[PDB]
Amino acid sequence: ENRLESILSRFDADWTASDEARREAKNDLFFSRVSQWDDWLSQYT
Amino acid sequence: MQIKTKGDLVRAALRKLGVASDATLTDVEPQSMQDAVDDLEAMMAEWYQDGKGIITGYVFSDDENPPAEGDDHGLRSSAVSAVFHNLACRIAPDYALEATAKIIATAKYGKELLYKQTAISRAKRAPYPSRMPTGSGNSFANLNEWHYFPGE
Amino acid sequence: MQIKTKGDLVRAALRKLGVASDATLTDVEPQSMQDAVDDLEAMMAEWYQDGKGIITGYVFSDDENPPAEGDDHGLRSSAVSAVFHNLACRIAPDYALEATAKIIATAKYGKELLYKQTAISRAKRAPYPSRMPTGSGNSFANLNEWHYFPGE
Amino acid sequence: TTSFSIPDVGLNGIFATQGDISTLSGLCRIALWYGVNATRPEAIGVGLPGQTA
Repeated sequence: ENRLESILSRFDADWTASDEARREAKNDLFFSRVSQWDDWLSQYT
Repeated sequence: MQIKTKGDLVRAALRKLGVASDATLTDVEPQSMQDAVDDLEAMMAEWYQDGKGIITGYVFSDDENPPAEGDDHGLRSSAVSAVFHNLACRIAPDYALEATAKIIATAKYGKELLYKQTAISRAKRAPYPSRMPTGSGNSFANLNEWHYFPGE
Repeated sequence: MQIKTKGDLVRAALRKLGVASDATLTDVEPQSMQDAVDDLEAMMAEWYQDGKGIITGYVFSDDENPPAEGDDHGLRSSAVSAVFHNLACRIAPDYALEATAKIIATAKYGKELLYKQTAISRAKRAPYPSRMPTGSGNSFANLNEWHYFPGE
Repeated sequence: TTSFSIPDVGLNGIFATQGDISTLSGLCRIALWYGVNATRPEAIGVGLPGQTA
């Protein structure tokens, strides 16, 4: 019944649905635009 | 197994050498027996290089419980022959002896058989380098942003 | 270990040689003990080349203490056999003797085991040369202007 | 050395960095110089509640 609740329900559904292709697209952007050594999760000493 | 103490190992070694046994009319002194037990302790300690050598299950005696002889050696049933053949080879020179070829061969075979399983255990492959990608066929990792292998 | 002192090492060496043991009814001659202890100290100082040789934990007796014999050698439990086998080899010519093949083989094996862990520790790789870049993949360094490795 | 704006409050300090002679290291220093002056103590006040006992 809440305007904000319905809006956020729609947004959450769309975000979760598009979460995969979006991740791949941002990875492509970073790879081709910032640096191709995208290893921020690997702990090197 | 009828060999259940350090002195039992030493007695087996002396019998193998032919110096002293249960059938001989002459026997070795208790001081020589304690010396042989010291030799056995030294040899096993040099094998087990503080955990980076031959792992056998041997238990090193402590000064609080006085006689090192009388303590169970703790070896598994398959290490006794190797241990006491190597002990015979080691303590032969005290009695102006030289271990026979069969004793030397059985010592070599026993030591190698002792280390076989530990060698198999330590034959371990290193993890991938930190600079190696995980590929894209690893869909889960590449969705979770694990583009490169952890490493270490 | 029952071999806690330099004299214990020396007695073990003489027993290995078959000069003064209980298997042969001979007492350690007090003239032989001092010569063997001096040979042990010389050989240990030779091995430990002021820190750049074999590290064993042996403790060199100063001139202050009256008895060079009676003091703990300070070795590890896995160095005793190597030390006293090498000592028997070294002091055998004192008596116009020759340590047997088993004793010589055990001396070689023991010295190698003494140096093994130190060899592993000293197997160190030198850093990158001062003229090697870091590569642009090292983003933090190449942003903060660390384009080259320092070296040394 | 660059400028460095302290947020919320209206103040500006310096942000200076310099690397080491070797060993691929550095040093950072964020500095700010100021002094708080009460020109009218008779106009500043204090309220102390529960001043019994």
